[PDB]
Amino acid sequence: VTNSPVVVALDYHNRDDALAFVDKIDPRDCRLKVGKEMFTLFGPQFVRELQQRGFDIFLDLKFHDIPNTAAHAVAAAADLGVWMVNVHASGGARMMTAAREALVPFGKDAPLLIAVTVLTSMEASDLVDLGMTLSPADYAERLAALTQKCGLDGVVCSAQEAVRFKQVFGQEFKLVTPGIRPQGSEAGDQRRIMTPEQALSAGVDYMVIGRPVTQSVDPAQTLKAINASLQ
Amino acid sequence: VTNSPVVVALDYHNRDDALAFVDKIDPRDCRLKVGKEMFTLFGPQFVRELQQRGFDIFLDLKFHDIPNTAAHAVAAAADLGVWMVNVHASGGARMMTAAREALVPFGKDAPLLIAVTVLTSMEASDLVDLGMTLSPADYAERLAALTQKCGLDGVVCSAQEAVRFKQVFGQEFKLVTPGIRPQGSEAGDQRRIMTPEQALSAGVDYMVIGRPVTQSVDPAQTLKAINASLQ
Ligand SMILES: O=c1cc(O)n([C@@H]2O[C@H](COP(=O)(O)O)[C@@H](O)[C@H]2O)c(=O)[nH]1
Ligand SMILES: O=c1cc(O)n([C@@H]2O[C@H](COP(=O)(O)O)[C@@H](O)[C@H]2O)c(=O)[nH]1
Repeated sequence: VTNSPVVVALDYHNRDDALAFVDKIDPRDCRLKVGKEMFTLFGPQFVRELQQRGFDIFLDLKFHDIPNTAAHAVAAAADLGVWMVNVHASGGARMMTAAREALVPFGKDAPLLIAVTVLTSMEASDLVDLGMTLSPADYAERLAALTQKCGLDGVVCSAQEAVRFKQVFGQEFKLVTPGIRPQGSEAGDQRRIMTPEQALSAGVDYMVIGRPVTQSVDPAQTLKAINASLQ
Repeated sequence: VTNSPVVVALDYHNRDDALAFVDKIDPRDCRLKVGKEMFTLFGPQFVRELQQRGFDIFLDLKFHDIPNTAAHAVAAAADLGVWMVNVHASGGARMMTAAREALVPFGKDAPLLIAVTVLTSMEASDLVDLGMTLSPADYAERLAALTQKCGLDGVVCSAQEAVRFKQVFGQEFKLVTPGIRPQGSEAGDQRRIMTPEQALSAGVDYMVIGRPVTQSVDPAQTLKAINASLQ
């Protein structure tokens, strides 16, 4: 077990490149998050390796399918032994409930089930291209509510909602926030940003730091940095 | 190369169970579609096996992330060599365009890039739980349009839209339709259904048959059946 609310997004296009970074750090420092890129490349096999080293993995595949598929997928993750698994709230109540149930069979060994609300890389200007008149914060909340109702453990959103949410949903409903840029840090496709500091402020349970840590010379260092920074 | 517009959804929770079915059939008969369930279990390794046997694989992971992730993911698929790859239209223009571009580097060897519009397992009653006042067919079309604009090759929808679409988008914009129940066939979580026949009618380019073929004694048979049926 670690204490940092930090989950580092391992988004490398090379296994070694990534395993390099991993060896430099240690569980106690943070949790790891494998996602679409790295999973499409090394499958659950790579997840076993990261687990062999003791870390808690967050399989970030944001399942968004028909109820049947969702549930099967979630359980395949529950089989991998992962710490936490992803699902898209935009996929509907039926689907979410389906996922939840698929986990009862694993009970206490079930990973944490969380649903992605609105992606941090979006602004009302993007939701507009879709028949969306609402707004990031607004919309994300509706999804979050539906996610609550279905019995999921938490939701995924920008730290810029971690207050209105933590508010309306309580310290129970866990919040995981990505799009964490620590000042004078390139944003990129990221939008609803915030820094480690102000993030920990809103009350976020965990935060996902991607490039800031991985696209910085001597990343191991930047991690220790960001940690202390959060104390 | 095969001729059937059929892609069988390989959604088995066991590698052998699945490889059994596969050996019974042959490329010429249909194309295979690996998705969340089976991929979360056997990774791209299993995709190589299906390809080793000569079939065309459709990696159905419905990527729905931040633009950066999407593009990286898509390319990881382009590396696997898959025939066709998935992406969620609900993920926005920026994201889609990001994916498209990530493929230019592979040129002629690039898999087909298609975006999922509205999942076949949904009805206006489900879209309602979200701030959606529109309707299946309606909404799916908006997404499809945005997908067209971004330069993607096709879209994924119910065969019950393959006409208004094939209409508004032309024989160019490829259509792939799942939720195919051949009369007196259990629907399940499926909703906007249609039969192989009426599907081929609307003009769908490819169709995804899941359980009808896999949850039927002697499936190999049911495939040959459904094929002839479509002639
Ligand atoms: O809303 C979300 C949900 C995510 O999972 N993510 C993920 O967080 C990761 C890290 O992004 P970054 O390098 O910009 O910190 C990526 O894997 C991305 O897909 C995100 O950026 N926004
Ligand atoms: O809109 C969609 C998109 C899909 O990929 N699918 C997929 O098609 C597959 C087969 O479903 P079925 O067994 O009901 O024919 C599943 O892998 C499912 O996720 C779907 O059912 N509806």
